[PDB]
Amino acid sequence: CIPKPGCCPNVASVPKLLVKGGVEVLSVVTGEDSITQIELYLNPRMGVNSPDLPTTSNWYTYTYDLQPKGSSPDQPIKENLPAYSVARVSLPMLNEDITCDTLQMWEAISVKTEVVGISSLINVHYWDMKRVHDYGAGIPVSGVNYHMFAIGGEPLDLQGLVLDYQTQYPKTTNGGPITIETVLGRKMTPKNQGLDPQAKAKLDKDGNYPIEVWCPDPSKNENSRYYGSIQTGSQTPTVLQFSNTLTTVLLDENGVGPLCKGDGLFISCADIVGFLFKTSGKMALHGLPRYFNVTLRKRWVKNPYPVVNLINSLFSNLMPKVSGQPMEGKDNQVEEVRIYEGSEQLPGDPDIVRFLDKFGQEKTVYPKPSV
Amino acid sequence: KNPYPVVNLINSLFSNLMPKVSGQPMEGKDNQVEEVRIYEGSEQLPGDPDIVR
Amino acid sequence: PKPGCCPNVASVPKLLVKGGVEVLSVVTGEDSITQIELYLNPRMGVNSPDLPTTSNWYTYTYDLQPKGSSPDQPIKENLPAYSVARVSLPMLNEDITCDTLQMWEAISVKTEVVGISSLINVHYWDMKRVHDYGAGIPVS
Amino acid sequence: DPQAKAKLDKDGNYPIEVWCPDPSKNENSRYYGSIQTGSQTPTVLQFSNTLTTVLLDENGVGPLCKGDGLFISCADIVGFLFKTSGKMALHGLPRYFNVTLRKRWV
Amino acid sequence: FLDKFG
Amino acid sequence: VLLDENGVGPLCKGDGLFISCADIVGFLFKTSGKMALHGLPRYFNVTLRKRWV
Ligand SMILES: [Ca+2]
Ligand SMILES: [Ca+2]
Repeated sequence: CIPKPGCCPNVASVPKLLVKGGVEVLSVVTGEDSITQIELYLNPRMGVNSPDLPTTSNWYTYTYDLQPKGSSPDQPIKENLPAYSVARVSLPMLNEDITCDTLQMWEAISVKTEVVGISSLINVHYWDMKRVHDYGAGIPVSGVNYHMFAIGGEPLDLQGLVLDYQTQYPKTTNGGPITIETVLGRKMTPKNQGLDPQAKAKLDKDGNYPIEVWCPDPSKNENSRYYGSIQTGSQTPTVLQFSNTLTTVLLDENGVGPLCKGDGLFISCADIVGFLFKTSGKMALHGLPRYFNVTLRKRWVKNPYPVVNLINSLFSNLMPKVSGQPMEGKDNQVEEVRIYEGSEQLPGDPDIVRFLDKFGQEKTVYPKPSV
Repeated sequence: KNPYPVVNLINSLFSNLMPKVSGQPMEGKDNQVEEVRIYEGSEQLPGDPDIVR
Repeated sequence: PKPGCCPNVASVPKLLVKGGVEVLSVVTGEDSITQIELYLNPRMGVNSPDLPTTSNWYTYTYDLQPKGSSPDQPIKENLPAYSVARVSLPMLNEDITCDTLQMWEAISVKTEVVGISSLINVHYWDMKRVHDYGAGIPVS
Repeated sequence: DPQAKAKLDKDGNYPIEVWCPDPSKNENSRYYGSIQTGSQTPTVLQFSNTLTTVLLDENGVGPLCKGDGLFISCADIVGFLFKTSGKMALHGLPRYFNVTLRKRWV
Repeated sequence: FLDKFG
Repeated sequence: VLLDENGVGPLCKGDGLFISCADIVGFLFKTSGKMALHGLPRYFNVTLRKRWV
């Protein structure tokens, strides 16, 4: 049975849609040629990081009043330290063909993102906004801007750089920001005003890595694609555009995107929109969330680490350790180690010494007077 | 039949291969995900793109 | 075995070694590709963090002012200068008698300014306010 | 003045107020530049690990490392630091470099 | 999900 | 590129090409409040060839 091709009109071939729903849907088993899109969002984290707090949630997506202290040193509080936002999406397991030593992982192709809530900035009538002049309207949200987002299969690799090492950031006490002092274990040295390779940290928590001190390390982030922007000014205007047609491609120069290690999609973003000028003259930053529509596909890969080496490397650590006399390292208790293979004609010197050159070829040592 | 891929399963034990973070709620009662779509193969074009089942 | 039975995976360049400057001593074949990730600190006249006293102003300059009377006698700390460096690369030719020699060629450079995210600090303890009771003036 | 030329010999000793890249003589090199004046004008910057810059010339050849050495030079001034007293001071930031190299026969 | 084994 | 729609550049008549330029960079705010313009030179690397006409 089949319909008449002439009697029946033809239509286009759009990609077939299997399912549309929430997070509980990713569990669906899909073929090797399937494609996944995830629409999600991240609220900003700028010191006031929770609306559930009964006392101080009036300033969610805001900071407390920013002021220079006036006397060294500086002691800023967490509520004045806006930090990056981050989240992880757990992806389902996939097949593997151990016979060919190849498995398959998720990769990201494209992300469709846009800053949400831009329309809310035209509110020039917040009851405490500083009038630009007498009998006038409010000073629109403007000034400093910082925008970045990062997509990768690993947590984003960061770099530490602070405008002044004299500042003393709050200590990490089971909560609170994490600063270079927390990573190194020492007070910040004036090297940190420049680039210090010692000051590096993976982005592991939300709202705990302030933007003032951390910046994306360009060296290590090879498995992540991050984009940035900034403008600094007293009351310079903020400009933003938005649409749902602009998409961004994440493939590299070699044709691969970020590979989700641990079947986890790592996302990080941060968007400052400007100041909130108050009648008191006091000032405070502000932010607003970000929209993400990451597209994912299935890519086959070859296991780089052969399983056998992992097995022994695993149980050895699990097996009870053995604290014997040192047999490796600086104080090894080993004197000679010889290695034989095959038969050769008898050489003259029985005290001969041979080794392998830096190029892997066989070499015979010519004896020399040891000083 | 072993339902679990061995390599993916064993790599979970290694830290650098399975990184974990304390990110925003993206799973459960407070999931910050609005929609998820799965595409496989091609079909004849449907009228409504926002199909309601 | 079983070539056709195995799935097909893409072909990417083969990573042969990864490490620090130590790697530059390593030789390699003719059709090789090397890639160097490095950095350079800014020399704003205050050019060393190790000095005892004046290092507090690293990556900065002393207070710039016009003298108000000719001539101008500026100190080095108000003269920001370029930042230069050279990296040593390994030799490529053991024989010179060969009609053709080979040298290192650079094709693409990936650059980025480090530490941009720090500029939002508008609360330096001595930073001038934009207005009374306001916040400090950002780096501009 | 053509007589006022020199080579970027050392670091922290060739001021920016005085020296500028001589366009005529920098043949085996590739340089890029930017500037903005203004007392309190905003500073804008962008960054990504996707922006690579091709160094090849119009004839299809890049810079050749004479003397088995790669020469790199950079300078980035970010802006002022308005102190409460009224004083003003410049500031700079480092740069990242990910040079890609190969072997050409000559 | 690998996260669920823990 | 100096070529026009017809793939023809400027023809150096009189066995010589002519160059003209002008670049101002801004004012010089003197302490007395007075002002004065300022300019910078230009480097030119004209590439040119022979054509039959
Ligand atoms: Ca790297
Ligand atoms: Ca020339």
